[PDB]
Amino acid sequence: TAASEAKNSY
Amino acid sequence: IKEYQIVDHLLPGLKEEVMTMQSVQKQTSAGQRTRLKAYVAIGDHNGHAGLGVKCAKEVAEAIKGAMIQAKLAMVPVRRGYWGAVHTVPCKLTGACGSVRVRLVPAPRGTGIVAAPTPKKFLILAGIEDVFTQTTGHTKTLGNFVKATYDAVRQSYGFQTKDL
Amino acid sequence: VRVNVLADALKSITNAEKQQVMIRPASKVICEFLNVMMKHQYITTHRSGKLNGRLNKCAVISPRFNVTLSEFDKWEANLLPSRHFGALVLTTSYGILDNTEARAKHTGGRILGFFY
Amino acid sequence: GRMYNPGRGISRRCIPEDLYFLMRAVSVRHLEKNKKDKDAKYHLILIESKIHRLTRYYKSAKVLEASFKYDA
Amino acid sequence: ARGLHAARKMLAQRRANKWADKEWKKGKLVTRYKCNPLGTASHAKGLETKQPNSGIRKCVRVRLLKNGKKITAFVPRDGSEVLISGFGRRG
Amino acid sequence: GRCLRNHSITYKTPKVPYERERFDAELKNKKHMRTIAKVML
Amino acid sequence: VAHTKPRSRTSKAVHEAYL
RNA sequence: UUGAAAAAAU
RNA sequence: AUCGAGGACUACCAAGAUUAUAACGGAUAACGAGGAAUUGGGGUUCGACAUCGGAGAGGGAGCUUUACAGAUGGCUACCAC
RNA sequence: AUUGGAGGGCAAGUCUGGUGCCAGCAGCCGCGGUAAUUCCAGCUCCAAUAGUGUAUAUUAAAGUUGCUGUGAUUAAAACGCUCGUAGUUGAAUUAAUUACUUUGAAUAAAAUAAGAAAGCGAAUAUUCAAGCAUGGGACAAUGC
RNA sequence: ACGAUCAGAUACCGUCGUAGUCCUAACUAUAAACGAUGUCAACCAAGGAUUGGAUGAAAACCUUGUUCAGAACUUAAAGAGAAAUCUUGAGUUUAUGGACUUCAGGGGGAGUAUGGUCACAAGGCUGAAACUUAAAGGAAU
Repeated sequence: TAASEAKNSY
Repeated sequence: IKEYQIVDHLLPGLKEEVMTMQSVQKQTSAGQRTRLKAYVAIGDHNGHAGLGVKCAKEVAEAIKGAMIQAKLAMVPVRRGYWGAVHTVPCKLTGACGSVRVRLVPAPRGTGIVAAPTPKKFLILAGIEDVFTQTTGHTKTLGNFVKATYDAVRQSYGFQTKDL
Repeated sequence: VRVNVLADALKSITNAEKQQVMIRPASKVICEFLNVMMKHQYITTHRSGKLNGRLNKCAVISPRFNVTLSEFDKWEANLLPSRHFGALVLTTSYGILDNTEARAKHTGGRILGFFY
Repeated sequence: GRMYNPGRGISRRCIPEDLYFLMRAVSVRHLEKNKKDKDAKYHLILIESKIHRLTRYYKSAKVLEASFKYDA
Repeated sequence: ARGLHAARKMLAQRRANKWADKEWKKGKLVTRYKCNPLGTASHAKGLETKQPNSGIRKCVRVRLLKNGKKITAFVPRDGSEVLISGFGRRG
Repeated sequence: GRCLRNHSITYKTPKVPYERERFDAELKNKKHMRTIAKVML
Repeated sequence: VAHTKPRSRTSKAVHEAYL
């Protein structure tokens, strides 16, 4: 779940 | 090879070239403490090249210690073919300081298309055909040869298809 | 924003091989780019689902310049380490190929990228 | 990232009208009593540009007939 | 811009940036016909040193036939209508 | 153009005017196909 | 299935319509 | 607490 | 009217044409092309001047003759010689 | 047989007479303030040679104009900041034109390259930007 | 404006004092307006701590784990750079091409002249050339 990887540069 | 005589043992008759003598100075209370720094290049003309630097008070003494360092700094030069040994096997660049010297494989006929300084070292290494492009302050001789030396120093690291 | 999946993919591969690698968006060009890179041996989710010491550097070329057959010599001379090692990747009228068969299929077209 | 703010949130559902809801435009055009609220005025422009970007999009999708023009 | 269809900007971008070139601009704007005493010509018939060097430079002032402007000209050698032709440095 | 008859140069002076490694080697006076080979290779 | 006419003849349009 | 200056080139 | 299409022109009708993908306007020590110089690739600069096309005969303008000229080593008038 | 040069760049004298920051030389670094490798002379040798100096301009050098290919903390150089039109760039996915791509047609000579400078039948190939015909539809743009 | 100090002191030191310092309304639109570092997107070594979450453990607050967003900090034998330094980029660039905008071309003359335009004004924005000169400048010893 996209949340599971949701709890960064360029 | 922590000793300079061993390269003189397995590589006899190393044809010698003093690239340049460069006088440095150290300002002190009395005045300037000047020493002469000499860049020398060694190496038989069959894929072995060496560059060493030493600085001392006497011209003769500095050169003698300079050949030692060039002898200690021994590297193999990988030669190859352009289309069909005379030239580098691929495109290599030597990353000195502001100087960046790039080697491009050249056909059988063309000589060393390069500045006088990297030419004398590229002749020593045993290459006869090469294309070179420079990027930086090439009037700095010491960084010029080091950029040249570095370019061939990495020729035996690029794992090509045949390797 | 993500403009080119191919550009992102190949940069992900190079940084890993410099240091298996993962590519999150998969397209019709990303995968069949690899089939060229695999037949040279260089390489061993409902939402466009998601290395052996040989790859040196693989990169894409920004806007895909139409390549004539006569123009092949200029591109290889620029982007290839030697005359025996690298490989271009071309998208042509007969699929995504490289400079070998596209020279043999007798066609030109746009250029995707390369790999040493 | 966010359209106007520099925040980059990734709050999402994970599967195993909107133009109407932005006229927020009326609910702040509040500016009558608070004429000195420059924060509200700057944010009013941002919401309006969201409408025109959505207005332009729906017309080319033929959702809205191309006579639509939101006013005050 | 780098895209395949952005040939208008880079062509336009280069034209603007060329004007920054001191050498290139001098050869296109109108000063070689009004500010150059020699114009675009090679020769021109007509009628103390810096700090660490001491002495006197013998020189000459010349009025040109065509323009009429007055210019200062050096004499070539030791103990040395006049034809004047620049110096080592151009302009 | 100026003349219908053709003409050519039969020599080219070196780029560097003074170099000792060339003065000795060259020493009445001091007055093509390799690339042609190259293009087909 | 034609060479690649409207979107009413295209494959996933007709092969769904066929379906 | 006050305390300014050192003719030109080697 | 023209050798002939056409605002080329005349009368009536309409409000239209171009423009940021640079219109309109300004500068050139600008006749254009085939080409030349120099170049690793890419390019930069020049091309009045051999050959092709254009335009001119001190400046405009108006004509004659003829199959072809707005001819000028033909004419007419003005300006300047 | 000349032209320029002999401190460096850059090949060539740490030879002899005067001049004394003067005359002067020096494209730049600079040399000359009385013992000048640079001035004015004399000798010698250095490069090229019936040619060689000087000035101006084109090109290369110049990756110091950057498509290939530049830089933007501190050397010159990120608009004080956001919105926004034109422009440019725009995720994956499907078994009519245009762009793209392959072949041809057609394409003044001279010239370029090519089968002592010259001269005269080269398949001589060009020579792009367009335009015509054609096999292909992978990457693309335009509505359906 | 005074009193000092001083060679003088038209300044720093002390005292007094108009404009201003405050609010309203309308103008001005510039700062070392700086992180001297444009915006957006992918990838990239090792750590402790921190601001708001949610999900477990532990009885709202504190202690622990997990996964995001945010301001940072520590180490680097690596990568980059001229170096100082940068590392969540100033890395993935001669092995040179992810998308777009803006700016620069030795130092002065000069942000000056002329012209245009905005403001009541001070001024802002756009902005040369003549001529002059072998350095000006950066980071480190």
